[PDB]
Amino acid sequence: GLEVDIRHIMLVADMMTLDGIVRPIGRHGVVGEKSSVLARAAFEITVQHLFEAAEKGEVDNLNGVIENVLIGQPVPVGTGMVKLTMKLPLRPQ
Amino acid sequence: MYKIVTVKDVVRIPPTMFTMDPKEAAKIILRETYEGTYDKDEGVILSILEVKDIKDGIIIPGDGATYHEVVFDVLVWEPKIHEVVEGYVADVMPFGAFIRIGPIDGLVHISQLMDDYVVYDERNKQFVGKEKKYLLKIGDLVRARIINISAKSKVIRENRIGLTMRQPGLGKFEWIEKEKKKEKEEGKK
Repeated sequence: GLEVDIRHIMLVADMMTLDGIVRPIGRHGVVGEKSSVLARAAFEITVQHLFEAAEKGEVDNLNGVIENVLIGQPVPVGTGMVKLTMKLPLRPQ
Repeated sequence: MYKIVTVKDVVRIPPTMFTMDPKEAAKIILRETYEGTYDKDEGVILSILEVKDIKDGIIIPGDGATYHEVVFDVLVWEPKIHEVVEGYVADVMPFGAFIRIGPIDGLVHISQLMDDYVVYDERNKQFVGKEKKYLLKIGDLVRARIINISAKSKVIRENRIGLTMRQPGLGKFEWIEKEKKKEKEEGKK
């Protein structure tokens, strides 16, 4: 009897079947395929991810949300994607 | 020695100067930021000349002040090692003589003042050659060669410059004239 919109289900399924195979949502699936090192290390296994990333010399480009929160920088979502420009000379009416 | 450099730079223009046009505001911000400082690669920033092109402002989160790409010319004076220097002696000291080379003062060591031995006469606080009977006093106009440049920090006062004076073609203009007389005499003999 619970009503959820179809679009959320579509988003989850499309993210789950994005690699050509059906893969889990947890640490061995969609999360484990995240490129960001800190985002993966924040979820579940932490020391293993950090040690293996140091082994291969992985780079964290900080293109996601989790790591930008960890460091304390704007996340690239919502108001974080808005680029603003302004003409300098302001003349009050 | 003096030169003009065209520099591209980003100017943080605070909201309090939003009323005036971008050119003057960028000029002022560059006066406060660059003018009166020492740069490791170009010398001493003396005066911002003018700004040609200023871009539209970019608002970045956190401050709200506009950031503009700018193009401007800066009058900068660059000392170069192993060059020639024209200047007057501002003051003298027992360890060396201070030679005015522009925005900053240079130091001429007593071991580089003359091939002859020199002694620091305290009667007028001046140098005097032992056997040449030459002398250096505050206000004398001399020609020397820059040999060493040292740059600690962006403060012009702290950075020091050392010159040489013994090498041929240098000296007080009277001594240069005397050397020219000797050259003429040896060419006539």
